[PDB]
Parts: sequence; structure tokens; C-alpha cells
Amino acid sequence: SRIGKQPVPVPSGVDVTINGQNLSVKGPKGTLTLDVAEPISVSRAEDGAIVVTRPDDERRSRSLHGLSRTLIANLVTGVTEGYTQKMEIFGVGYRVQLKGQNLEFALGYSHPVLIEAPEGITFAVESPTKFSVSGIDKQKVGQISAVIRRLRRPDPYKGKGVRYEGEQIRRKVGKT
Amino acid sequence: MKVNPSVKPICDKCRVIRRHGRVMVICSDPRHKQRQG
Amino acid sequence: TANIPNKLTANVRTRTGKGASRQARRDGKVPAVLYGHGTDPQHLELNARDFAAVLRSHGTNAILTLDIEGTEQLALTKALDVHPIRRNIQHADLLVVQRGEKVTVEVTVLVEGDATPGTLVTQDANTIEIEAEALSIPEQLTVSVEGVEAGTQITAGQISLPEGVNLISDPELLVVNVVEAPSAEALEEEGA
Amino acid sequence: AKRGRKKRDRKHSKANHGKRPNA
Amino acid sequence: MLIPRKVKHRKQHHPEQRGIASGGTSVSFGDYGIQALEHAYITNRQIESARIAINRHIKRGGKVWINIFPDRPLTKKPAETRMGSGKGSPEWWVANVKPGRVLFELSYPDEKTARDALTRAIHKLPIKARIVTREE
Amino acid sequence: MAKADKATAVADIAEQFKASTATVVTEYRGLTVANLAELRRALGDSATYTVAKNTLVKRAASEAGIEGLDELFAGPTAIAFVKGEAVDAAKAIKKFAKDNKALVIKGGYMDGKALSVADVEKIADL
RNA sequence: ACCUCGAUGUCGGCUCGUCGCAUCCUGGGGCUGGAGCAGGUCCCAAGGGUUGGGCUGUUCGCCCAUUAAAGCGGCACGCG
RNA sequence: GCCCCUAAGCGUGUGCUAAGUGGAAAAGGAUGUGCAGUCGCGAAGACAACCAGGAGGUUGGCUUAGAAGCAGCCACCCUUGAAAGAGUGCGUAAUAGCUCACUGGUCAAGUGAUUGUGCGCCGAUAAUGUAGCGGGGCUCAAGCACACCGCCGAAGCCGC
RNA sequence: UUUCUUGCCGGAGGUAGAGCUACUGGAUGGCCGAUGGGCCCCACAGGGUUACUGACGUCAGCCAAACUCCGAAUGCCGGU
Ligand SMILES: [Mg+2]
Ligand SMILES: [Mg+2]
Ligand SMILES: [Mg+2]
Ligand SMILES: [Mg+2]
Ligand SMILES: [Mg+2]
Ligand SMILES: [Mg+2]
Ligand SMILES: [Mg+2]
Ligand SMILES: [Mg+2]
Ligand SMILES: [Mg+2]
Ligand SMILES: [Mg+2]
Ligand SMILES: [Mg+2]
Ligand SMILES: [Mg+2]
Ligand SMILES: [Mg+2]
Ligand SMILES: [Mg+2]
Ligand SMILES: [Mg+2]
Ligand SMILES: [Mg+2]
Ligand SMILES: [Mg+2]
Ligand SMILES: [Mg+2]
Ligand SMILES: [Mg+2]
Ligand SMILES: [Mg+2]
Ligand SMILES: [Mg+2]
Ligand SMILES: [Mg+2]
Ligand SMILES: [Mg+2]
Ligand SMILES: [Mg+2]
Ligand SMILES: [Mg+2]
Ligand SMILES: [Mg+2]
Ligand SMILES: [Mg+2]
Ligand SMILES: [Mg+2]
Ligand SMILES: [Mg+2]
Ligand SMILES: [Mg+2]
Ligand SMILES: [Mg+2]
Ligand SMILES: [Mg+2]
Ligand SMILES: [Mg+2]
Ligand SMILES: [Mg+2]
Ligand SMILES: [Mg+2]
Ligand SMILES: [Mg+2]
Ligand SMILES: [Mg+2]
Ligand SMILES: [Mg+2]
Ligand SMILES: [Mg+2]
Ligand SMILES: [Zn+2]
Repeated sequence: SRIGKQPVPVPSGVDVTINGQNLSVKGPKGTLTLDVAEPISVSRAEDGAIVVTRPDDERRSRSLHGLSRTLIANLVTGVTEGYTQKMEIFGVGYRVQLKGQNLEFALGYSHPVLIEAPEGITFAVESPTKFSVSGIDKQKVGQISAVIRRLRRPDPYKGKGVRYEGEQIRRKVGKT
Repeated sequence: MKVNPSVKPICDKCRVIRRHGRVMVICSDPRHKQRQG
Repeated sequence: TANIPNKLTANVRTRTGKGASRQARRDGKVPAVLYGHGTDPQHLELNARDFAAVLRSHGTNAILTLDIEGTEQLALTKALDVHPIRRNIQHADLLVVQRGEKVTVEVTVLVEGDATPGTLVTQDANTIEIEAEALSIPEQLTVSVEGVEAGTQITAGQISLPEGVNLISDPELLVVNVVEAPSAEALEEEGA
Repeated sequence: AKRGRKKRDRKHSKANHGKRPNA
Repeated sequence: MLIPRKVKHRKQHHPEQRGIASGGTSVSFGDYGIQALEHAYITNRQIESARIAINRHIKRGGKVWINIFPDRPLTKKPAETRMGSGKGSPEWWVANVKPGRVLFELSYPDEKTARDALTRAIHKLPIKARIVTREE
Repeated sequence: MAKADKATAVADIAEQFKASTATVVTEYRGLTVANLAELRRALGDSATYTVAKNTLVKRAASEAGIEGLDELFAGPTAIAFVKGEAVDAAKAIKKFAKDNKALVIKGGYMDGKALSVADVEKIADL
């Protein structure tokens, strides 16, 4: 509705092809496919913009208009520039290192834990205390980020674990 | 996660939502979290 | 103090009875009766929405001019019947009045002002009786209280009134009373 | 219990018109 | 705990619980009041609980009026006894209430506090109720 | 605020401008209450320092030929009226602005024509 | 007091089962006035297990040594 | 009573239902949804969202070891204003801070409340085997409400 | 046909309802309250100059099978 009203601009270095309801985008970073909801139709403005229209004004159409617009915008942005996410570590004797396409952690357990890299995603580490994750699909990047974050249980006393750049975790002190 | 027939916005920061037909309230403070059931 | 009549449309009833009245009320018309010194009772119908709007706008006592099949009559709402639960206008009483008559009309009173910390306001009487001509009946009467202490019994006769209005009620009536603020001990003692 | 409640609520059928012997 | 001083007759039939209240259907002692919707036998202890609940939250100012009095009695016979052998003895007193009857009345400057106190009172009664004001 | 209040404010500034010789426009964003009060006290000897709303001043400017200042009302705007002389208040606001570094003068009006910031600086120097 | 008085035989114990979860252990979580071991409360879960003795005919109950525990109930107060 | 078991309508027109409610129930709780009537604000820029200011007597008096806006009681006064409430709270023994209430700058029309009603959700849970539609099955109603056309239906009435 | 049904006409009641300064009781809040029908000096004379009681009165809002100033539809007797 309000969010979906604005047509999505298309940069010059972006190739767009439409085949009925299926939508595909070709760009420098790669290509991806898409499927659009049946009740909503999508049209390509000749001036280099994407137009999404709704036939009715009921609940489902109103809800789906904004979803489709935002999803298309995310897809175009991702195929254009990409997506990245970086983390950081806290504690004593906590380290990370890279081995080929895989990644190894050291959270203080009796054994080291390994993480497998799925397709279309690459890990990058610059320091033993800070590393980064890069990819093209925002949903996949978020999924892997959440999986990485969930490794260690929350600790509101010493804050040992992993978290995002500016994330603030509530902490309380145990006097005893 | 309290479970009571009645759920209310205990503080001025709670927000009431609905999930899978069950009405539950979420808030920044963990204590303020409960659901119907 | 002058007021202007309010216009409404009325129709002559076709049938009389509890069933007919119930049907009319369900349809959305409130039955009413027009009687007065003219010795010619008539029973009519009014539009519920318009009647409620007029009452809300101009209080309980309002001057109404009716269009009875092209004839104009001046009427006053003498009394009303309201269902205790559903809160509808079950029936209305209309009294014919011509300009230059003396009528007895009950008018509500309101209290506004500020009170001292040890002062609590109580309203024993909510309405008073006043005599005035049809077109100058006030819609509200106000009494001001400011910085009173201890016993400050406000007498009905002590109320200031406009010109051309006579206080039918005796001056002995008490309307507003002011007493010392209560206390927890008294509150607990009462009711046991 | 369950048995008693079943019968008395079974009298609300279309045919019986709301009245059934033995409640 | 409200009880009558004495009654001409000590054992009576069950009060009739049919119809709609005719008298006392309007509230004029203060500013806010309560009116009932259902039928029930309000008890003296329930009245006391409601009054205490209102008072403990209203604290300093205002005052409360009660428009009913549980004078009509009810009887109960000793447990583990066969039927017959005469009527029982009076145990608790009740007040008959019908829809439209006004129970409590409160006058207080602050509308928010008044309504909060009234709701606290309503939650202690065995029947549904609605808050009504003085104005038509 | 009510429509009567907005009309009253419009008339108030209209008569204030009529009684004033000239005026200047400045930005009051990022100034603490202490320094605002200090500036008000300093300027209270001759001129007056207040705050005017963009749309309200735009409407009140229709009466006079100061409509050319419409383009200068973008963003926050604090209005000052020089009831007494012209250059004292201008130099005071210039010195305060250069001292604080958080205030930028949008412009001013005199002689029936709007003037750029350079011209405002030159006339304040004069 | 509705079936059974030209008969519906009975309290405990022994042998033999079967079902519910309102859960004793084992299994998975939320919140803590959760530093850790150890604790309080709520949520999901019925696959498996749930000892031997002193006292009274007992039901019920107290006590002696163990383990993870020594669960609550229904089936004519299961079963002549 | 008319989808099949089974004789007859997978009938016609207009609306509601997302829960298998239909085919079990209460005090009470809630941004589910349709209809009818309101007041306030909204082109003089509404609501949310995204930059700045949110102050001086002042730590207001009693109380306490302690009380500074935030265990408690009385006013709940006032200057500067755009706005400061003896302040709704999650903050420390007590200060100090994160803030907030009303308001300014950027986007551009809906935004709130109760009022009365049709349908719905949670509250819901006992022992041999689903077992609270008769079975299969049905939201492409074969469910609910208002109007219209027909049929099947007994030892009832008519016919010999 | 003296039985029964319908219309019309003449008949006595005391329920439902409702009401209370209309009698007997229960009872909610106000007002002056002399005189608690009565207590700081007991003066034989100022007031709870003091938070009471306050009668009778009066403002308003109620309840009753063994209360009724009121009071129906059915029901019953008689006539056509
Ligand atoms: Mg029965
Ligand atoms: Mg009555
Ligand atoms: Mg109740
Ligand atoms: Mg028998
Ligand atoms: Mg026998
Ligand atoms: Mg035998
Ligand atoms: Mg035996
Ligand atoms: Mg369970
Ligand atoms: Mg466990
Ligand atoms: Mg616990
Ligand atoms: Mg188990
Ligand atoms: Mg198994
Ligand atoms: Mg069993
Ligand atoms: Mg046997
Ligand atoms: Mg046995
Ligand atoms: Mg057994
Ligand atoms: Mg057994
Ligand atoms: Mg067939
Ligand atoms: Mg069909
Ligand atoms: Mg339709
Ligand atoms: Mg359900
Ligand atoms: Mg059902
Ligand atoms: Mg229910
Ligand atoms: Mg509720
Ligand atoms: Mg602010
Ligand atoms: Mg102060
Ligand atoms: Mg305090
Ligand atoms: Mg409604
Ligand atoms: Mg069926
Ligand atoms: Mg026959
Ligand atoms: Mg004859
Ligand atoms: Mg008679
Ligand atoms: Mg008698
Ligand atoms: Mg009666
Ligand atoms: Mg009496
Ligand atoms: Mg009354
Ligand atoms: Mg009786
Ligand atoms: Mg009687
Ligand atoms: Mg009789
Ligand atoms: Zn909260």
C-alpha cells in the first residue's frame, strides 16, 4: 500500500526479464529467480522503474502489495551490490580461524566446533577476535548469522559469547 | 513465560500481538512475557 | 434571554394500541400525545433521530414548532418516558403554549468552582422549579463556589436568577452543602 | 457427569421442539 | 456486616426473582453509581467486601452510599440429615436485586480514580454490572 | 493551538513588523537555553529576539513586499526585529554567531529588497 | 429409593493383568531475590522402572537399611 | 427432508463465517471481522517515523541516617516560554546519567475514543478403541440469515 | 335438549402489579433541632462558649405471604 506505491528504481547496469509471473534479474554479481503472488501483477516502467499494482482494496491485496514491493527492492539491491555481516567476540581465550571454505570456533568447550559453509556464501576473517560473513541472498545471510550467534548461551554476568556490532545485551550483577 | 487465562500489558512498553490463534504479549523485560493458554 | 423554536415534522396516527406502538417504535418513530388548554387532545408520531438531536442540543425543556399536515403549532416537552435499560424514548408529552403565558418548568442546576483542601462538595438537590414565559426558559443554571470553609450551606433562594423569572420553590430548600473533608477513621466507622 | 449432560442437551433437536420426556 | 435489629417473621419463602425493577432505577445521591443487569441474592458479606474494596482505594476523600439492605433471611438445616422433620434455622441474610436497581453511589473529584474504584467494586459482585453517571 | 490563536499570532507579527524598522532571519537550532537567554538579554536593550513559524510568517508576509524572503524560510528560522537603529543588533548577532559557530544567518531585509549573506555582513560592518 | 430378597456371596492377603496423566526418576525448555555445585516456579512428554524388612487382621500410619525413584487413580472400593 | 448410504434441489438472488465454529458450557481477556451513530484533529501540514531544545529559586516544606522529581504527607507555587508535570516508569545506599510528558525541522491523510449490534478466538480437562455430525465426507457449503420456485414424505384425506 | 360453545346483559371477590405523611413493621443519606425526652461552670442565666443525642418536624431515594389509600385477564352464578 503506502510502501508499495513508490516504483522501485532500476540502475542502468541491471538486466531485467519478465516471463508472465516468473521474474528473473541478471546483474554483475549473479542471477536469481523469483515467483510473484497471483493476485498482484507487476509491470516494468519504460523509464527504468518497476511498477506493482493491486486490483482490489481488501485485506489480502493490501498486505501483499507492500510485501511484493519490498521483496523486489531487496532482490534488486542484493543482485546489485550484495550483502555482508560482521561479528565480534568477547571473553578470555576465545579464538576463531579459517580453514579453506570452512570455519572453526573455540568457545571454551572440551572440543572445537566446526561450521559448514553452504552454497553461495563465503566467510572472511581479519582478526582472531573479529570476522565477517558475505553473501548475496539476504535471507540466507540472516539465517547463517543467526545460526552462528546461537552457538553460546546468553550470559548476562560476564558477557562471554558472540554478538553483532552494536548490539547491547542487558547485564546484571550477582553480589554473592 | 507465564501461562494464564488473562494477559495484560503490565508496563507501558509491552505490545500485544497474535500468533497461530493464541494471543501473547512481548516486551523488552523478560519478566513481562506471557501468553494465553 | 431569548430562544428560537425548533422545527420538526409529525404525522397523525392511523391506529392506537400496544401492538401499533411497538411496531412504530421498531420502525423508528416515537409515539407522542399533544394536549393542552385548547381541550383537544391529539396523538402523533415523531422521528426518533431528529427528536433525540433536538433534546441533546437544547436540553430537556425545549420549544418545539410542529408541522401537523401543514399547520404550525407551538409545543413544549412536558415529560418523557425512558426505558431503564435500553435507554430509548418510549413516549413523549407535548403541551401547546402560546406567546405570553406563565408556565411551571423544572430546570437543572450545575455547580462549578474551586474548593479548599478540607472542603468536599455535595449536591443534595439537582433540579428546581421556576416560573417564566415560554420563550425565556433558561437551559442551565450555574452556581459558583470559591474558597468556602466549614458550614457553607447554599440556599436555593440565594441563587442569582435572571429577570422575569419567579422562584416557585420555597427559599427553605437546600441545594449545595459544604462540610469538612472526611477521614479514614470516619470512613471505616461508617457502614459497620 | 458426561452422561447426564448429553441427554438434557439432546432435547434441542429440530423435531422435538425442545421438550423431551425425562428431561 | 449489616443485619436487621429484629423482624416480625423469622422464616419466609424464597423471594420472587421475576421482572424488571420499577423503583430506584435512577441514581441521585452523588455523581457516579452502579446498576445491575442480572438477578441474584446479594449477601451482606458481599456488600461489606465491595465497600472495603472501594474505600481502601479511594483513601482520603469522597464518600459512598448504599441503596440496599440485606434484611430478607434464608435458612439452612444441619448437614447429614434426612429430609423432613421440619424447617431449618436462619443462616445468612440476602437482599433481592433486579435489573435496573442501583447499588452503590460515589462522589469524588477525579473521574479516572472514581472509575477505577468502581471497576474494582464491580469485580467482586456475582452479577454483571454497568457504570452509569448522573446526567441523562 | 486553535485557528483563533494562529490568526492572533499572525496579526501580532504583522503589527510588530509594521512598528519595526527592519528584521533579520537566523537559525536557532543547536543552541542551549543558557546561551539563548544570554543573547536575549544582550539584544533586549534595543531589539527583540523571538521565534517565528515558517508558514505563519509566510502568510503574514503577504501584506508587505517582503514576500521575497519566502525562499529563505526553509528550515528553522528565528526572527529578530530592530525597533531601535539597525546596525547594533546585526553586529551583535554576527559576533554571537561567529563565537558560537552553531548559528548561521540566512539573511535579512531592508530598503524594500532582500539581500544575500555577503550583503548582510557588509551592511552590519557599515 | 429406579433394576436384583422363587438369592448380585463378603474386608484384607497371594497369583495375573489392563488404561488415564492431575509426572517420582529418566528426556527437552522459559523466568529467577540464577556468581558455580545445589535450589524455587511454570511449559512439553506416558516408551521403560518404581526394593527388602519390624508393629497391628488390617485400610490408614510410624520406624529400620538402600537406590533414580520407592507416583496418584479407574476397571462390581479389578480379580474366591 | 432433497451430495452418496436413501425418495426427493452437487435449486435461484443478496450478505457473513476461516474457526471443521457448524457437530458441548461460565466469571473474565484480547489491534479478528461486517454494519449503523458520534466528537476531536487534518491542507493554517493530521499520526507515526527520521535532527535540535527539553532550563534557572529548585535539594519546595515535615519526615527520617538518608528524601536532591521519582518509601511516605501538604501546596501540588511560580519566572523564562515552544516545554517542563512536585513528573508514567524501567537507575543508583544518597548524587550523577538513559529518558519521557507538550513542542520545533523533513515526508505526506487519515488518525482515536467510547456507543448499539451479525458472526467468530482463548478460557476447555479422566480412565477397553477415533467416540460431543448416524457413516462417508463438505468451506468449488453439502454451514448461517433474509426472500422465491418445486418436489419426496403415514394405516391422515380423495378414488373403486 | 333441561347437557355444551359463542355474542350480549346483571353480579361479589382481593391475587399479579403497584404504593406508602394511608395503617403494622424493616430501613438509606441530609437539614433547624428547642427539648439527650438532657450534660463547662450546676445559679434562678452563655453551648458540644465543646466531636454527642438529637424528639417532633421537614428534603429526597426503598422493601414485606401472615401490610393495603388502590387494583385488572382469566375463573364462577344467574338472565336472553
Ligand atoms: Mg425439569
Ligand atoms: Mg417499589
Ligand atoms: Mg458478578
Ligand atoms: Mg425401588
Ligand atoms: Mg430385596
Ligand atoms: Mg442365595
Ligand atoms: Mg467377600
Ligand atoms: Mg501434561
Ligand atoms: Mg526434569
Ligand atoms: Mg523455579
Ligand atoms: Mg509420565
Ligand atoms: Mg516405548
Ligand atoms: Mg483399573
Ligand atoms: Mg462376583
Ligand atoms: Mg471387588
Ligand atoms: Mg484391576
Ligand atoms: Mg478396585
Ligand atoms: Mg435417490
Ligand atoms: Mg446448493
Ligand atoms: Mg447473498
Ligand atoms: Mg478451539
Ligand atoms: Mg459443536
Ligand atoms: Mg463459550
Ligand atoms: Mg471483558
Ligand atoms: Mg525532547
Ligand atoms: Mg518548585
Ligand atoms: Mg515524599
Ligand atoms: Mg458495536
Ligand atoms: Mg451427517
Ligand atoms: Mg379415514
Ligand atoms: Mg334448548
Ligand atoms: Mg368490584
Ligand atoms: Mg385477607
Ligand atoms: Mg408482588
Ligand atoms: Mg412508616
Ligand atoms: Mg424515588
Ligand atoms: Mg408466594
Ligand atoms: Mg398482598
Ligand atoms: Mg380461584
Ligand atoms: Zn513490559
